[PDB]
Amino acid sequence: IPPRIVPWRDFAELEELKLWFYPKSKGTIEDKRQRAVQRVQSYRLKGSQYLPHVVDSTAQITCAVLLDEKEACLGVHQDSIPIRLSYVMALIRFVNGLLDPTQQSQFAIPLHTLAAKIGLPSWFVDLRHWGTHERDLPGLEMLRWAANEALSWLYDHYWNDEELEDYGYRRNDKLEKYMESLTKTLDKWKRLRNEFLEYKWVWENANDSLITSSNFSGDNLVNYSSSETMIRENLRQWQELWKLSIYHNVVLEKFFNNYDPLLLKVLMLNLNNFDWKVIEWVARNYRTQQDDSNITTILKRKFNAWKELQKRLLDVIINNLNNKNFKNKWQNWEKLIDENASYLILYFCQSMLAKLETEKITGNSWRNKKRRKQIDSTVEIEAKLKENIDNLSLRFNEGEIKLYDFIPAEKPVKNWSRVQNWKPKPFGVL
Amino acid sequence: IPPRIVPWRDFAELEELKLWFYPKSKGTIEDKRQRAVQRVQSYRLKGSQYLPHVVDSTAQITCAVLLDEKEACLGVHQDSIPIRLSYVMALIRFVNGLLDPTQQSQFAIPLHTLAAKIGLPSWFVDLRHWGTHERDLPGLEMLRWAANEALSWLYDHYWNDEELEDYGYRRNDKLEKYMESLTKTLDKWKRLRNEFLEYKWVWENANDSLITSSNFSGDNLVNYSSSETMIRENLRQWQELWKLSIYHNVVLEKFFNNYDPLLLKVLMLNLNNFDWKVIEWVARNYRTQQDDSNITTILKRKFNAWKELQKRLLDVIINNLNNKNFKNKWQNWEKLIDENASYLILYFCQSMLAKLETEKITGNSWRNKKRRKQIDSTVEIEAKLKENIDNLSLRFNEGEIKLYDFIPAEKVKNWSRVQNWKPKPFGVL
Amino acid sequence: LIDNITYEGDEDETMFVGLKEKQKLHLSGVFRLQVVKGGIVYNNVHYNASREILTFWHPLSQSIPTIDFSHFAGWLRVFNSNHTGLLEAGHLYRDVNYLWKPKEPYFPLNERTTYHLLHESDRIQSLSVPGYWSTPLEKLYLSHKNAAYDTRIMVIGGKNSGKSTFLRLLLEKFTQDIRDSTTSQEELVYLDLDPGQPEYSLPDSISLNKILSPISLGQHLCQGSNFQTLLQFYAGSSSPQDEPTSYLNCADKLIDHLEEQAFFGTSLLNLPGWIKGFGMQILNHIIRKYKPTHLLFLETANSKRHLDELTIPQSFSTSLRDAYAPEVVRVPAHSLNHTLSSRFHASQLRTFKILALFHKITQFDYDFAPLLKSAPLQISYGKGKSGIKGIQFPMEFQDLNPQDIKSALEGTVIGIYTYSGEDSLEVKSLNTFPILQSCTSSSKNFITLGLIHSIDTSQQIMNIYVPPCHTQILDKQPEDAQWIIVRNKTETPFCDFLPSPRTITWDDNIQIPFATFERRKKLEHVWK
Amino acid sequence: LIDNITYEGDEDETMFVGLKEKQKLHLSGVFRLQVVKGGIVYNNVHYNASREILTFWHPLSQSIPTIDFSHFAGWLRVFNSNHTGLLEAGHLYRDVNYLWKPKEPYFPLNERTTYHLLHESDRIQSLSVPGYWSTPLEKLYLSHKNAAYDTRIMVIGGKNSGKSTFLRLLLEKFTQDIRDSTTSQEELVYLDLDPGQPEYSLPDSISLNKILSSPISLGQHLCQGSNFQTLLQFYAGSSSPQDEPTSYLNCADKLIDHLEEQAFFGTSLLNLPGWIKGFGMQILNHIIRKYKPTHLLFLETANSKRHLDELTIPQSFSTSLRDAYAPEVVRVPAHSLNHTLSSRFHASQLRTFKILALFHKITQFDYDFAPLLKSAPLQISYGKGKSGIKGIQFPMEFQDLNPQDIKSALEGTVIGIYTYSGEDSLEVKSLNTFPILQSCTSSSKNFITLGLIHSIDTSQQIMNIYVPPCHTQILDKQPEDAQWIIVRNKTETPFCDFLPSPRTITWDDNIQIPFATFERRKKLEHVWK
Repeated sequence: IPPRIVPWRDFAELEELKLWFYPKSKGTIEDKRQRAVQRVQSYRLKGSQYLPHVVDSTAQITCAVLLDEKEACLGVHQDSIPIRLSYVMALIRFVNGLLDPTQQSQFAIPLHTLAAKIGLPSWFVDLRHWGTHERDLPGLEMLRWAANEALSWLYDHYWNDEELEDYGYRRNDKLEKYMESLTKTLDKWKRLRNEFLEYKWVWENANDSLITSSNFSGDNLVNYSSSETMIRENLRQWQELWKLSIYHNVVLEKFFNNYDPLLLKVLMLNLNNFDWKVIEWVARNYRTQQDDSNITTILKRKFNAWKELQKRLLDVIINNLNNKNFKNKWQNWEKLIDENASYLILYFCQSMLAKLETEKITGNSWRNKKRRKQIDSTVEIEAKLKENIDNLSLRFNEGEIKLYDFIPAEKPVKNWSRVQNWKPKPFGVL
Repeated sequence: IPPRIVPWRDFAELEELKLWFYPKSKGTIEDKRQRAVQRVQSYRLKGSQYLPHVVDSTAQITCAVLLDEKEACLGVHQDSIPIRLSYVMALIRFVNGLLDPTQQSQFAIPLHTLAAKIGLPSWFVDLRHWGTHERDLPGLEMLRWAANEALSWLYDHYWNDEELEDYGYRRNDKLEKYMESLTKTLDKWKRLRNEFLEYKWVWENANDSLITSSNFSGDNLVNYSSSETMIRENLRQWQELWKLSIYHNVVLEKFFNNYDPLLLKVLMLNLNNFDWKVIEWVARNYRTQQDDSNITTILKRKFNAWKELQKRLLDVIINNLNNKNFKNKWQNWEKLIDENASYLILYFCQSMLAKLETEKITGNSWRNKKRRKQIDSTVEIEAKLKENIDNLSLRFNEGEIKLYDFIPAEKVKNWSRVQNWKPKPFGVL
Repeated sequence: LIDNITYEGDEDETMFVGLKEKQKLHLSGVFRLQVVKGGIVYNNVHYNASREILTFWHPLSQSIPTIDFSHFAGWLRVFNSNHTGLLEAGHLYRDVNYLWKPKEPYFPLNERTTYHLLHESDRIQSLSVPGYWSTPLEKLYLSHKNAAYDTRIMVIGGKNSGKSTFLRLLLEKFTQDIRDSTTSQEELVYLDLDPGQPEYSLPDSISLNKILSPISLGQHLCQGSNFQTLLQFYAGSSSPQDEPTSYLNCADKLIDHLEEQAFFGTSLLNLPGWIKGFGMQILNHIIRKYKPTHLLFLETANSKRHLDELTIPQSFSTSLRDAYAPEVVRVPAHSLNHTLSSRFHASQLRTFKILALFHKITQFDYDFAPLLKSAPLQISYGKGKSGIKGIQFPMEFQDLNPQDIKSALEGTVIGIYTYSGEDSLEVKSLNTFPILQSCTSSSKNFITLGLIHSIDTSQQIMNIYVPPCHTQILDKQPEDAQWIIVRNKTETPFCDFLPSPRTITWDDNIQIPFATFERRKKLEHVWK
Repeated sequence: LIDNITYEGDEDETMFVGLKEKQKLHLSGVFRLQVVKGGIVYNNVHYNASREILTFWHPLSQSIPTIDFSHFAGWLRVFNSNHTGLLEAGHLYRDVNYLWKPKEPYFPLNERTTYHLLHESDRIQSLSVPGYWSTPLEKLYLSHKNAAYDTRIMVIGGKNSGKSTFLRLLLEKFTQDIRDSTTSQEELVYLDLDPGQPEYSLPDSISLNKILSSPISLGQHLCQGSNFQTLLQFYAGSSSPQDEPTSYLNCADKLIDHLEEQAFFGTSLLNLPGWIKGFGMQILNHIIRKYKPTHLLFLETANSKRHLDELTIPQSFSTSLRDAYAPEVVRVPAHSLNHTLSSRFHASQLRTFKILALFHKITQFDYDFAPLLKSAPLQISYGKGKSGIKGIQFPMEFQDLNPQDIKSALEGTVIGIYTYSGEDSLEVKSLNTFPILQSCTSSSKNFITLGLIHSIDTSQQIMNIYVPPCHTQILDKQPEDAQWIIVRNKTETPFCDFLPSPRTITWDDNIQIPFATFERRKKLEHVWK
């Protein structure tokens, strides 16, 4: 049973619809089908496809029976020919509608036989070309009788009858065959932790290094590292595991369950777009703790105090971020900053702003003459940050850091703005 | 080319209709489209056996088009599910009619091939399902395009194109053989006139001879005609010729050309419903001379003058008619009496009043007792003739006889019977 | 078989037949028999003759049931039909020229005879009552005398059922038996509730009619004159379907009448067949209503499939308070066995009965002169009104232009009606026409069909033909009583409507309206 | 008949193959080549080996043509396209999983490789280039340089005729010339007015868009190529023009006029919706006289072509322009691909992927396929003023919608953001806090991007919704003043985004889902189809 789309929000809504369509007891002032068809007219709007045939026809018909019910001056042109015309159309549809779908086939039961199977009286199927083929349209009474009869049938078989007859495994398998290769690669990482440190050079500068000596070296130059390649392959399995932006939030859920301070340095350097996914997840995890007392996040399990978090994780990322890498992706960050607002972000931005200045004092390189074009970017970034920093410092004081420790652990609107803090909802209620 | 019934009265009814369907004027007084469908919604009262399809769906479509174009918080705009339905319905009925008549064109054709001959737009065949076999009815706009094109297409194809493509000897044949026999019989009678004049007892007492000696008489008698048999055989052909009431007027015309008062007497005695069939035809031919002054009637030609008419025929008939018989058929005479009125019927009722006032004179026979249920019907009858004499004598006078004589000779009361009728074919009042 | 002697005259060309042993005689068309001796066994039935005549009817479309020789003891006859002109009508209509007689029989035929011998060579069907059909019906005249109550019998089938044959079989037998029983007040009533193949009823009309001597059989195409019509209703179409909702209502009014007279004895009706279709819907309220003590199904392998739900569903046990009874049987046949029309369309036939009435002077006499020649009695519609009170229309045509109305009425069959129980006239006035208002008019009397030749507006008079037979019933009524005319869709005859040379020559000068003689413009073909 | 040179090539799965060999090369997916030496024979076309990278788009649905070698003279080759995302869709979309790679290949699949190698054993069919087509398509080439006038080329086909590939073959052929002609500045503008299986335009939309000479991108990219820039566009809102004929012809008519106003001179290309049998001859017959086509084309052959004949000839005119004074007539074999067209890929299944690729498309070559419901939508407010949103446009039917239930319809419905060029007046009829454009009309409006509504807040009057990420900041770019219109038309929001696969997203078990039901459907509620 994979879910189906249906235009009504709820079953209760459907319950609401049925009662409108057939007023109980009396129809004198509560006919409530002028409104009933007004709604179904919307469901058609959300999609034609989604609406059931029976629902669609129960509105189409009740439309036409309502059309004839006009009895007042000023006298209308109507010749009672459109209305004679309308009643039939619903029926050719409404009756054609049951047989054809699901689906009319090269091998199919003859029409009379099919009508019997559903529960359709075979006096309908006579109907199907009954209007179209015959020279002249039937009289009003014959149609009137049929609608007030058919409608009861719709109520009789679908509205008032419950007969029910008419993903989990294969899509969980690919996810399974991901997590294992993940947990196989992390369990390959720990055994290498020592090796990565000895070889600081291999991970750190992979983007950095333009040229390789072996290619440069001449053939047969003179008579004359499987822990380097073993690192790069483990890293390759990290990039390859990272191409899939779908399970990103589960690579992390496993990473933070096995946090290594050293690892973060490795990941940020050699995994494109890894720097802004972590902090984004650190915020979603952080806020979530704030919103609900109950769900002690992986972050609160890893970290039981704000300070512990700041030195161990929050501070560490800032130190290792490439100034250029952060710049060259600022748009991602502003959204990151824009999307989610919380004190943590303020400390981040301020810390991010601070280091931007200390890379200016350090600025008096030989390469300074070159700098002028790129100066017009760093300032802008500094410029945006001040707007974002000053913003938050009006919403978030240091009074919130106390609302992270105090939780007991478990042992305007502007046009087209990103919505700052979001909890996923299925197209309902934000 | 056998005639076709058509619900409009004339081409000046169907020339006029064409203007209404396609006025070329958008609004108000000039447009006459509400009315135009309100008369093809009339022909439908007579219709629709007579009515062609090509004028039905051009009144079916245009009715739904006036439906969606309602601009005062009404019709199509406030809710538009029906309007979409109407557009499609009258369209399927449109294509199907030309499209599916089939019988007009040979069976088993694929529709497009069927489509090709008449000049149908090809897409129209594609048109037929439109809303029947597709989940959502087509766009309220897409319906609009077809309807306006369709009226245009029908008008170009049917209303103004001139193509006309898309015996009854037997009625002549049946009559001629019959005429040969009326003429064959009449001549035979002339030959038999002496035998008829002589054997008078045979055709006079037709009523009396319930019992015949020949039926009673014994067979192969030890002890032991042409004239009687011939008359009896000839008086059968008359009977057989008189059974076909359609040619009743044909015979009467033929008899008059050959008129003889013996044949008159003869026929008035042995053909049922003959005595009133003549006076009607006479009241007919006498009437049409008065009104129409240029046409010489067979009767006028036969009789130039009144008294000649009066003595020769009117006078002769009155004596002959059987009074006992006359009563039985009287509602006949009544309607005929009412049915046709003229000074000729004035003198008739006065005469046939007098003949029933000489029968009471000689009527004084022995048998008073057995007739006490036979006088009232004679009372009511005479009362009926007196009323009709007075109602006629206030309209008709001796002057008319001069009116008949001076002609040149060429050598609303509820349920009623209209007095004078000239065959009019469901028109002209 | 060598032919028995025939003696001409005195009148009627009566012909006497001797057949060796017991043999099947063949007759087509009218004739009246008075068999002195022996027992006649048509359809395995007994008819003793003791100076008592019996008129026969022998139409072509049906199979003609031959006449058997039964004992005892045998070995005027072949009497000509009483009616003067009914045969004569063939000229006005000439798809009916062979209803009574075949085109080339093995006989020099004659104008004088109203009957015709059909000796094998001709090939017309003679098929005798199938014994399969016999035990189902044999079981019914045994229920007649021992029922101890009037028995309601219902027969139902689709067209081609041969249903007409079944009820005819029952009627002649129930008819013979009633005569024998003394003293029987049980005059069976035939309740014709099918417009489509009307029997004993005006065409496209519903008639409840009593079936009283003298003896007539079997099929007369409604000219039989063996019935008296107590009351009748105008359906206005050749299908219940055009107005099913009204028709059951019209019928519903009719059946209740039987309790209005509170009648008791045998009764029979044929429902509109409706074997497959709305008929399943149609039947289940009158099975509910008629309290049918005997249903009858003939579909068999017809197929008999369509009528599955109804027999049990509408049974509601026994509707009648006293009868409290049920019955469920099937007999399967198609008859006549040869093709059902026998080259005779019901719609081609349906037109004959219309034409045949409009020329009926009296039951025994027919004149086939086109009605145009005859004077048509005149009715003046009243605003006030005198005579016509209002003109009544089917529901659909309730919005009509005033001008076109005169055109619509003329040359179209209409059914005459009387107000009966007093009511407000309740009619809107259009163009000097008192159109009926709101339709309705629930209580009314149907007297006769009417055809309109002309309408004169200024006069307010209305030139209308009626079949002179009922004249003077229209005349024999209070003048004051209000009259309503209902223009339902009953088809006017073409042969009559605009006549022919030979038929009539008219006048050269005159123009005939509603007729065009130009060959049709292409695409002008009617959808049929 | 032996594989060669599957070099590991570090990151990016870079690979090598040899020009010299006499067997045609095959491949499936998104790769990009620079030849070292030796010419290439793709679709009977020549590109030299001198160090210019050419991307190659090989979606599965279209037939895949081999790569041909030729002189002179040989014997980074084949390396991955720079897309993080595009290949990964399947996890989001089950149907499109095998689009770039066949399900069982008889080659060793590699997760890190964009491009797969296919050799006979695999099912996929290479039509390559029909010989019959070439004489017409070839001879069109002889008329580009020669004409000395802007050449307007139209192609009309029933869907499945093969028009989309005839155009790219023209498109590929023409582009090669533009790079090599000095100075040829006449970049062709594709004029894609077919929303049925649109190529080069936004879902259920219409576009006139320029085509860039370099760097090369071929052949079919499912509209994901970086090689075209949208100049102007319009949104029909329907699978076919027929649903809204009135606008499309008008919608198109405004398209061509733009061409005049910018006063282009040079090549132009168009494919109409084929509309072979139907209303199409009249509908086409309107813009044939407008587009002033130099070379109208036909492909049906034994199409059968019967329906698509008479209307055009009446439609055909002596000239569409003073200088032109001409018309051309041709008919062609219409069948490609030879194998059955769906190839497991009905158009109706592919179209919903294009809607998906946009919303999840982060950048020109980077796609993130996480279910949208994780991404946070941007928010603008429909309002009494309103300032962000003033009225929402509904097609003519649906006019009578009652106010209360207006909100429910909007949520979860794909919509097309429109910008109003300066307007005489706002034309708002409002029910229950939504301003609705009562009389429609509103011809002024402009098309920036589609959006899909996440939810709407009656009280705040704010309207949370998603927009494809690439489009920001273009929404950001438009001045604050400019009016915003939300147009509702029948486009299909993909199911896959609407309720994410349970594994894909974790929701609190309790939370109600507004628009779905998991009860088995009682007989018999089914979508008629």
